[PDB]
Amino acid sequence: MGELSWTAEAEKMLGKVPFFVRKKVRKNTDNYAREIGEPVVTADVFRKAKEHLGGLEHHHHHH
Repeated sequence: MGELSWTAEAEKMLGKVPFFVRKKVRKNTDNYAREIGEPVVTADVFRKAKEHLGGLEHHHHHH
């Protein structure tokens, strides 16, 4: 047991990512959340991680 807690919110976004690059993101976020001090990777954490690694997507209006 050396993995963080992953929520359906974060995984729902990760499920939109091809299986061969899922590990690239998931492992990176695992290290990211630990770095910031978050045991549970949520949608917010994944969001911050994504922006940190490369948040080039533009969808600021979700509502």
